[PDB]
Amino acid sequence: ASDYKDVERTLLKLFKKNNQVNRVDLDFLNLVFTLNDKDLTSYHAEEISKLTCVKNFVEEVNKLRETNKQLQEEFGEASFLNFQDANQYFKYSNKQKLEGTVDMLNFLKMVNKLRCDRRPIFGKNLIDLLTKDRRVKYDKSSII
Amino acid sequence: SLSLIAAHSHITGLGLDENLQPRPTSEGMVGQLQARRAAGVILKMVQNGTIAGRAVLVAGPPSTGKTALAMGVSQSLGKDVPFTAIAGSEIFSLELSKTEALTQAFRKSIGIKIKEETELIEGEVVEIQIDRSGHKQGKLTIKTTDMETIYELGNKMIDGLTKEKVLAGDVISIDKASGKITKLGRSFARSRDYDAMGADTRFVQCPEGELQKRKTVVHTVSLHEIDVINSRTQGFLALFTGDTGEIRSEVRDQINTKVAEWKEEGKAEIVPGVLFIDEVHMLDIECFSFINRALEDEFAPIVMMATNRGVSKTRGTNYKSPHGLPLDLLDRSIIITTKSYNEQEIKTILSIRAQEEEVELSSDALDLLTKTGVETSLRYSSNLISVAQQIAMKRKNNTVEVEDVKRAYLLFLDSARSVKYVQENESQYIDDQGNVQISIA
Amino acid sequence: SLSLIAAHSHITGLGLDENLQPRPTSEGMVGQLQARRAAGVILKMVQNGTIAGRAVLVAGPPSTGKTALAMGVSQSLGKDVPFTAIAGSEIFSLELSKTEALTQAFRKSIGIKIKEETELIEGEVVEIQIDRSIHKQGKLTIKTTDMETIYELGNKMIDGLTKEKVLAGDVISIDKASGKITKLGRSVQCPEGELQKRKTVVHTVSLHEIDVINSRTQGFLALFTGDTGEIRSEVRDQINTKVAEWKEEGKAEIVPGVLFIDEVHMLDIECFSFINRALEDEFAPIVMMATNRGVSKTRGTNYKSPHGLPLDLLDRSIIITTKSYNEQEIKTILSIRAQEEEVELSSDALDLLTKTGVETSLRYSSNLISVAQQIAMKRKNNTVEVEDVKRAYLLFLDSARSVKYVQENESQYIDDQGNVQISIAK
Amino acid sequence: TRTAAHTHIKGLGLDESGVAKRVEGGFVGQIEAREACGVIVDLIKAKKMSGRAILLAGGPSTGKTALALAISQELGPKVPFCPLVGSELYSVEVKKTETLMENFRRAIGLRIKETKEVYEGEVTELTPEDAENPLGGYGKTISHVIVGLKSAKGTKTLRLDPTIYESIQREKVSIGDVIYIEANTGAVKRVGRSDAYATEFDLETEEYVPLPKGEVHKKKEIVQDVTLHDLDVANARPQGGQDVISMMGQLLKPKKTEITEKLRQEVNKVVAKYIDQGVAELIPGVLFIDEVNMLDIEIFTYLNKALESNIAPVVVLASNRGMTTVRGTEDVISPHGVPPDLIDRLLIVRTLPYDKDEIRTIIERRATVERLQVESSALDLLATMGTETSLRYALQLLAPCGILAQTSNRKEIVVNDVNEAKLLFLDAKRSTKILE
Amino acid sequence: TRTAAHTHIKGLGLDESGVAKRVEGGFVGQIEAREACGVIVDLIKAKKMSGRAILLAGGPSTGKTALALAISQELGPKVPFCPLVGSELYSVEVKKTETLMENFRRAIGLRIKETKEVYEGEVTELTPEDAENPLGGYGKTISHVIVGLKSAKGTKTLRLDPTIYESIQREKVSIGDVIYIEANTGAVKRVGRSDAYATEFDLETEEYVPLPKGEVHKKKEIVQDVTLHDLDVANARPQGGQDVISMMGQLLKPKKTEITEKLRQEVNKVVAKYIDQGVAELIPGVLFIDEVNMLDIEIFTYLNKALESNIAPVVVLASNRGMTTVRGTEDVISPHGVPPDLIDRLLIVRTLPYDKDEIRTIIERRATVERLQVESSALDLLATMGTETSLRYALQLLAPCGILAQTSNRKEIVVNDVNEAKLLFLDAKRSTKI
Ligand SMILES: Nc1ncnc2c1ncn2[C@@H]1O[C@H](COP(=O)(O)OP(=O)(O)OP(O)(O)=S)[C@@H](O)[C@H]1O
Ligand SMILES: Nc1ncnc2c1ncn2[C@@H]1O[C@H](COP(=O)(O)OP(=O)(O)O)[C@@H](O)[C@H]1O
Ligand SMILES: Nc1ncnc2c1ncn2[C@@H]1O[C@H](COP(=O)(O)OP(=O)(O)O)[C@@H](O)[C@H]1O
Ligand SMILES: Nc1ncnc2c1ncn2[C@@H]1O[C@H](COP(=O)(O)OP(=O)(O)O)[C@@H](O)[C@H]1O
Ligand SMILES: [Mg+2]
Ligand SMILES: [Mg+2]
Ligand SMILES: [Mg+2]
Ligand SMILES: [Mg+2]
Repeated sequence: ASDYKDVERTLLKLFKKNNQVNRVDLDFLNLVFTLNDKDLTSYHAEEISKLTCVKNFVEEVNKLRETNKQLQEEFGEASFLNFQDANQYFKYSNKQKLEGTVDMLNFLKMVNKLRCDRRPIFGKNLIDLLTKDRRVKYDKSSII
Repeated sequence: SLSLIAAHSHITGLGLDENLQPRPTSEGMVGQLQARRAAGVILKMVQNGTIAGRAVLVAGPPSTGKTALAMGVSQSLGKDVPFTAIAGSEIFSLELSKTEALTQAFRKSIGIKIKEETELIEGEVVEIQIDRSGHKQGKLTIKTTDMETIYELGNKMIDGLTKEKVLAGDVISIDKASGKITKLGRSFARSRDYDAMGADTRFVQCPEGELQKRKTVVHTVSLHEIDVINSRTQGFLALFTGDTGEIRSEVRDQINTKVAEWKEEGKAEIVPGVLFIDEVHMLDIECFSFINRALEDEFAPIVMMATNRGVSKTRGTNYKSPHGLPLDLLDRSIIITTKSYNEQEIKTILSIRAQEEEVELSSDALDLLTKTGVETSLRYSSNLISVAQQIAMKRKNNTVEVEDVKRAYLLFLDSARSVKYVQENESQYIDDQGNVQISIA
Repeated sequence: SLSLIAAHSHITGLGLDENLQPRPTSEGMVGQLQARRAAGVILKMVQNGTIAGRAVLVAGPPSTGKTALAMGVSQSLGKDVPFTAIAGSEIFSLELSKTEALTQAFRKSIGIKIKEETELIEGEVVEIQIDRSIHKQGKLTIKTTDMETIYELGNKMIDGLTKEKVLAGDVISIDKASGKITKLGRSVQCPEGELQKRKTVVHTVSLHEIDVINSRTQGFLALFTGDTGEIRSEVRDQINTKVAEWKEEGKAEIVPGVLFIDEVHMLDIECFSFINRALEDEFAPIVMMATNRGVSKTRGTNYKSPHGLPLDLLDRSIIITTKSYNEQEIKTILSIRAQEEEVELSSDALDLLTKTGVETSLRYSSNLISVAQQIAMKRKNNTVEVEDVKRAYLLFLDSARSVKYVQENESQYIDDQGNVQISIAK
Repeated sequence: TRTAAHTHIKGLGLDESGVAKRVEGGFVGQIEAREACGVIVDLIKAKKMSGRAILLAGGPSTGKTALALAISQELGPKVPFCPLVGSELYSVEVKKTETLMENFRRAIGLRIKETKEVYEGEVTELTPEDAENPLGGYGKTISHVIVGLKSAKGTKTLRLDPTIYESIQREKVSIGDVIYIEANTGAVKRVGRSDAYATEFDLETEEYVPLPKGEVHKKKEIVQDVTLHDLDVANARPQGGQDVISMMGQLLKPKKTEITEKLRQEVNKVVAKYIDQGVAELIPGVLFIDEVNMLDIEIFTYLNKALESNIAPVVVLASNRGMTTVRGTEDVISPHGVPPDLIDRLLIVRTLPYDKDEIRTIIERRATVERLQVESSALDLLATMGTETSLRYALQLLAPCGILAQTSNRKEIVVNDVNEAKLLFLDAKRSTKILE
Repeated sequence: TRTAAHTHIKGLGLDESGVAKRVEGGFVGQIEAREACGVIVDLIKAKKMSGRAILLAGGPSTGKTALALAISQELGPKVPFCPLVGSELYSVEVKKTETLMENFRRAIGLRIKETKEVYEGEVTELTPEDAENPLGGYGKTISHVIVGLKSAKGTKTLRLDPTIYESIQREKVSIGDVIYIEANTGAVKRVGRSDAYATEFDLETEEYVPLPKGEVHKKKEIVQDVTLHDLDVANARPQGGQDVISMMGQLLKPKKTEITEKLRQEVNKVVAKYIDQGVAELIPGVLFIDEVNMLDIEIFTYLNKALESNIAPVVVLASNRGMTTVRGTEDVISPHGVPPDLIDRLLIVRTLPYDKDEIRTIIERRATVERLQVESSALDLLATMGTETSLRYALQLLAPCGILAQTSNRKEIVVNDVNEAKLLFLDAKRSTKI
C-alpha cells in the first residue's frame, strides 16, 4: 500500500478542485444539527434565539441610509467621471464608503441570524437530567 | 410540515359531533358511519388515558378507508399525543430481533412530559475588577434593561471567569446551583470593531426584566428515547443513527422504575399514544406471540391494526387463520369493520380529491369518473383525475371534460384490462416456467 | 513475476493473422478455429473501445477450451488494459451484497489513465552544508555526467533532507513540487544528463479504485484489505461525472476492458437481473461468460433454462460455441503440454497418451505426463517410455474406472442413505 | 465516443400539443406509450403531487427502459432520477426497507442557495496588537490583528478577530503566501505561495500559485442541488470533530444504518423553514425500479406505506412478465408479478411489440449512431433475422459485422459479412438446438 | 390510574394452614391451580432447591398469566422475578443458548447487608497535638489530629490518628465544610459548605448543603440488591475512562457477547466467599417463560442441560397448546409444545375453564377495578356474551360501553350501551362470518 500513496494523492488533488468550488456549507445553514446536543442547552438556545439583534442592524442601516440620502441631496447629480476637484472626489469616496458599510451591516445581520438560530434537538441539560443516577450518592454506596 | 398533495392529504380528522355521531361528510371523510363511530370511541378511550394495552383490528375490503380511518384518528389526536405508524415489514431487521423492534415501537408510542426547574442570572457584564496576590477576590457588575447589581466573586467563581475569558459587553448566563458560566454572546456595540468575525462570536441584545429568574420547562421524551440515552454513553446519537442495538432488559426495567418515581413525585406525566401497524398480516407467529404479552403492561399503548386478508395463511405457520392472525391475538382484540361504498359516496370522495388537487371537474366528467370507479376501482379514478387534468392543460383548456377523461382512460390501463391483455398474449410475456417468445415472425 | 507451471501457461495468445484468421497451431493454441475467430472479433471490439455493454457467452462441453480461450484473449489483449477474471462463487460474500460485488467487479474492468507531469532533479550528491539560524541557511551540490552546481535550499527542503538524512556520494532524486526524496545507491548506474528533467508519469487506475479512494478518509487501504463495503451510489455518480469531465478536458483517458465470469451457472436470478441493466449503461465493460451445462435450473429459480441463464440475459448475449477435439488435436495439445513441462516423451509414449486421452479425457492424459516423468526418474531414465506411462495408468485411476470400482463394490462405500459395511466378514 | 444501448434515445419526441411523431427523438413507434410518458413528464414538472406511481408493462425488448431514460432526458439534469433494479434492494448492511426509503429520499432534490463573502489575496503584513492596558485582558492579552492582502486590482488592510489570528497561526501563513478567508465561517485556508517569490530559492517545496484575480473582497452567490438523503447522511455521520475518537470513527467503514424517522422529520422541518424563507426550492425527482419482479412481498407491502407519504417521488416500475407468482409468496399469482394491492395504486402503461418496418428503422438508426455504413440488402437481411429471433440479437450483431467488414478493408457491411457473423456468433435458440 | 390486564390480581388469596378461598385477591375459581402455586411459592421461599420446573397447562383465558403474576406478587418485590416470552430468545447479536443463560442468571439474586459507622458534621476545629519524638532529631511531631464536628442537636471532638492529614489534604477541606469520614477506613469526603456561610459571598460555584441532622456519630445499614447477570456484565465490561480500551469501546458499539464460563465461575467464587463472610444472602427467584411453544428444539435441549445446574432458578412455563409438533422438528408431536424429555423433568398444573357465575363475578370485579358502574341486567347480558364468545371479549368490551355511557351523560352502563358496543365492535367469530 506504500506504492499506492502517489496514486491516492493524485486522485485527491484531481477531485478537490471540483469539490471545493460549488459547495454549500450545510453546517453554516444549520442543516447539520446532531453535534448541537453535545455543547448546547435547550433554554440557552431558545434565549439566544429570542435575544437576536436584528432590530439594531436594521435601525443602523436605516440611519446610515438616511444620512446617505441627505448627502446625495446635498451633492446633487452623482457621477463616476474622472475627478478634477477635491470636494467632488471626497464626497464620492464618502458615498462609496457608506454604501460599503451598509452592505457590511446587512451581511453581518444575516450571518448573526443564521448563527443564533442554532438549536439542539435534546439539550445537554436534558441528557444530564435523563442520565442522572436518581438521588444516589456515595453516602449509601456499597463498598463491597 | 414539508408536504405535497398525497393520498390522505384531505383528512383533517373524523367528522364526529359532540355525541360521537358522525356527520355525513366532515373534516374530509365521507360515509363509514359505523366505522367512524367505533374509531371515535377508540379515540376517546385514548384521550381518557386510563385504559392500557388494547388491541384494535381494522378489517374490510381493500380501498375501504382503513388507512383513511387511521389517518383521521391521528389527526384528531393531534400533537402532544404520540402516534407511531409503521408497516408490517418494517420490524424485520438485520440488527434488531423482531421482539426488540416491537419493543422499541411500543416504547415510541408512550411519551413522558418531564419538568426541569432552572434558576439563572443573565445580563451584560459592564465592569469586572479582580484583585489577586493568597486567594483572589473581585467584584463584578451585571446589568439588564431595567436593573443593575454588583456581585462579589469567590475564588472558584474567579477561576471560572478566567477560564471562560469573559470581557465587558458579553452577555452571560450563570446557574446559581453549580456556578457554571455560559457565554450567550456579545453586545451590538462591539460589532463595528472587526471586519471578519470568528465562528464563535454572536451579537445579542441585553436581557430584559429581573436579573435572577425562575422558570420551568416541559420536555416531551418517549420511553424509547430515555432507554437509548441511558443505554450507552452517547445514546442520543443512536436516537438519530439508529445503531442502538438490542437494549438491555435491565435498562428498560430501570427506566420503568425511574419513570414511576418521577410520576409519583409529580415531575413527569404519562401521555399514552397509539401504535398503528399497517398490514399486520406480514408479521410472524413469533411477533404475534410477543404482542399478546406486550399489551398486558401498565405502560403498553393502544395498538391499531389494519388487515384486508380473509382466511389466509399466517406467516411462520402452516395453517390458515380467520384474518391471517392467530386466534389468541384475535381473542384480545376488538374489531372495527369497513363497508364498501355506493355510487354517491364515491362521487363525494372524487369531488373532495379534485378539490384537494385544485382540479376543476365538470359534472359529466365527474359522472364518468364515478362510473369508472364503481366499475373498476376508486383509486383508479382518483389517480386518473390528475392525469386528466394534465391532458386538459396540454389542450390549453383550464377545465377538464369528458374527452380528457376518455383519453386518460385510453392511455392508462387498470388491473382488469391489463389482465385481459396479458392473458390474450401469454406467449410474449415471461411465465412462471420462464418461457417467453421474444421472436415475432 | 516468478511462478510455477499452471495448466494454461502455454497459451501465450490467440494465434491470429492480420485477417483475424487463426492458424492451425500458433501462440500455444490448437484448433478451435471458429471459436478463435469469434474471440478475435471480440478482441478487436475491446481494442476499438467504441462499443460498450456487450456480453459474450462461451458455451460448450467440458475440456474444450473455454478457459483456454479466455486466457488467450487476455494475453493477446496484453497489459495496459483491465481484465478481471472472477469465478461465479466469489460474488457470495458476507460483507457485500451480490449486486454490490457485481458492481465492483464491473468497475474494476474499466481503466482510467491519468498523466502527471513532475519536475524532479536527479544526480549524484557531492556536498551538503546546513547551518543554524543566523531560519536556516543551506547549500547542496549535485553532480552529474556534465554539470556540477550548488543549490540554495529553503526551510522545508532542509527539513526534508534532514528527515531523510541523505549522505554524500549517493544518487538522490528530489521532486520540486511534491518534495518527495527517493534514495539510490552510489553511482552500474550513473547520472545521464541535465540536472532538472521534465518526464511525465502515467497512473493506471480503475473506476472502482477511485470509488474506494473517495469512499473514506483512507479508503485506498481497502483495495488490499478488502473491507470496502457497499459504496454510496452518489459517490459513484460523482466519479462518473468527473470522469466524463476529465475525458472532455483531455487530462485523462478511459481504457475499457474485459470482465470474465468463469462459472456463471452459479449466480442466482438476482445477479442476472442486475447484469441485464448493468450492461446497458455507459462505462459497462465487455462481459465474457463461460458455461458448460446444456439445460439446467437457474439458481434461485425452480425452472429450467437454455444454459442455466434466464432468457432475458441470453437475448442480450452472443454465443460462441466450442467443439470437442479429435485425435490429432489431442496429440498436438499433449505435445505442447509436455514441452511446457520440460518432459521428453517418446513417439510410442505420445501415441499411448493420445489414445488414453481420446478414450477417457484430455485432462487425465495431461496430468499423467508429470507422474510418468517422475516414474522414469526413479529408473534413472531421461526420456519417458511406454512402460512408465503404463505404470502411471496402473497407479492412478480416472473417473470411469473409479466409478466402475465403486459400482462393483458399492457395499464398502458410504451411500446416499448413509449405509456401509465396514466389516470385511459377512 | 462510446455507444451504449440507449445512446440514440435523446427524448420522447412529442409535439407542443402532446402528440407523438412517428419517428423523432430516436424513437420509432410506441405512440401511445410515448404520449403517456409525456403526460407523466408534465405531471412531474407540475411539482404538486407525491407518491404517484406508474408501471411500464410489456414483453422483453419492447422499450420500457428506453421510455424511462427518455423521461429522464426530458426532465433534464437538474431533476433527480435514481435508477434501480429489484436486486439492488437486498443489501447485507441494513434491512431492505431502509434501502428502499433511502432511495426514495435520494430522488427528492433540493436547490439551496447561500451568499458567501471571501477575502482572498497575498499576505503583505501581519501586525498583531496588544491591548492599550495590560489589565484589559487575560494572559497574552492579544487584541485585533492587522492583515494586508494584495489582489490583481489592489490591496486592502483588514482588521481581524484574535480567533482569525489563531487560525492564521494554525495554517502556518507567512508574508507572501496566498490565503483565503471565509467571512461566513471564519475559516482560513492557505492556497499556496505567490508566483512573485517563485525564484527566491532555487530548490524549495512550495506549491506556487498565481495572485487571485478580481478584488480582494468578492461576494458570490453559491447555488447547489442536494437531495434530502444527502442531508440525512450528513446528520447521521457528521464529519466534524478533531478528537482522537472523531478521527478513529472517520477511519471506520461507513456501514449503512437505519436512520430513524425522527431525523427525517427534523430534516423536513428545517427544509420547510428554508423553503418558506425562499432560501431553498424543492425538486421532486423520479425513482426508476427496473425488474420489479425481483422484489419480495415485504418490499411491496412497505411500498404501499411509502407511496402514501407527504414527500414521495414518482416511482416508475418496469415488469416484463405476466401471471407470475410473487416472490416471497407461495400461492398469490399476480398480473405482472406485482401484488394486487400495489397494482391498485398504479397506472399501467402498456407497451406493444414491433413489426418488421419498425425493427428495420431501429436497425437503421442504430447503425447510423454507431458510425457504421450498412447496405440495403444486408439491412433487410438483418431485419428478417431480427423478426426471426429478436431485435436485440440483430442490434448486437451489428458491431461484429462492422469488425468483419473492416478486416476485409470494406467501408460498409455486406450481406456476406452478416452471414459470417451469424456463423461465428449464435443465438439462444440455435445454441439450445446445438446443445440438444 | 392506569389499568392493565392484571391490575386486580393482588395475590393467590390463600389462608395459613388452609386452602384457596373462593374469591379473594382478585381470583375467582381455580382452586387447585392456586393451591399448587401456593406450594410452589413455599418451595421458592424455602430457597433450598434449584432447577425446579412447573408448567401452566390450559386453554386460552384460563388464568395462566394471572397465576404467574400472583406467584410474583406473593413472593414480593424482593425476590427477582423475570417475565419473558419464548419469542424473545431469538436474538440477532448472540446465540439462543447465551440468551437463555443470561435470563437464568438474571433470575438469581443477591442481597448485601453492610453496616457502616460514620462521623458527619461541619468542621469547626483542626489542631494537631505535638508529642515527644521516639527518634528525637529535634523535629516537630504530631501524635493526633483533632477535628471538631457540629451537627443538629450534637457536636463532638475527635482525636483521630495522624494519618488523617493525607485525606484532609486530598479532599481540600476547610473550616465550615461538612465532611464524611468512615470510622474504620480513615478516608474523608466533603459534600459541600455549610448553609450558614451561604451569605458570606454573593456568588460562589460550590454547592452549599444543609447541615446534617442527628448526632455526629451515625450507624447506618445499607442494603443493595444485585443479580448474577449484573455482576457478570459488570465484570465483562471495561471500567470506562481515558484508557485506550475504553476509547475503542466508545468507538465500537457494545454488542452482546458469549460470556465465558471462566468469568461466571469467578463471579460464583467471589459471591460464595462473601456469603460465607456473612455479608450476602442468595435469593433463587423465578424465571417465567410464557408461550413456551415458541421455543425451538435447541433451546429445549439447553433447558434440559441447564435445569441440572447446581445454581438455577424456578422456571415457570405456560402453554395453551394440545398435541402440536415441536418447533424445529418434523415429526415430534408432544403434549403441549414441550418435547417429552423436558416434560419428564417438570410438574404440570391444570387451569380449568369457567362457568357462567365465575365469568359474571370476574366481569363485575374488573368493572369495579376500572371505576365503572353497571346495572344488573347489563351485567347478565355481558356474562351471556362472555359465555357465548369469550371472557376477554367482554372484559375488553367493558371500556367502550363506559365511553358510550359517558357520551350519553350517564354515569351507569345500561343494556342499550352494551348492545351499541356489540354492534360497533365485532368479535372474532362474527368477523370471520363477515
Ligand atoms: N381466576 C381468575 N380470576 C380473575 N380474573 C381472572 C382469572 N383468570 C383469568 N383472569 C383474567 O382474565 C384475563 C385473561 O386471562 P389471562 O390469564 O391473562 O390469559 P391466559 O388465561 O393466560 O390465556 P393466554 O395463555 O394468555 S392466551 C386477564 O385479565 C386475567 O386477569
Ligand atoms: N370514508 C372516506 N372518506 C374520505 N376518503 C376516503 C374514505 N374512505 C377512503 N377514502 C380515500 O380512499 C383512498 C383509499 O385509501 P384506503 O381506503 O385507506 O385504502 P386501504 O383501505 O385499501 O388501505 C384514500 O386516499 C382515502 O383518502
Ligand atoms: N485450443 C487449445 N489449445 C491449447 N490447449 C488447450 C486448448 N483447449 C484446451 N486446452 C488445454 O486443456 C486444459 C483444460 O482446458 P479448460 O480451459 O479447462 O477447458 P474447460 O474450461 O472448457 O474445461 C487446459 O490446461 C488447456 O491448456
Ligand atoms: N421505440 C423504440 N425506438 C427505437 N429503439 C428502441 C425502441 N424501443 C426499444 N428500442 C431499443 O431496443 C433495445 C431494448 O430496449 P429496452 O427498453 O432496454 O428493453 P426492455 O423494453 O425489454 O427493457 C434498446 O437498446 C433500445 O435502444
Ligand atoms: Mg392501507
Ligand atoms: Mg473452465
Ligand atoms: Mg430493459
Ligand atoms: Mg398468557
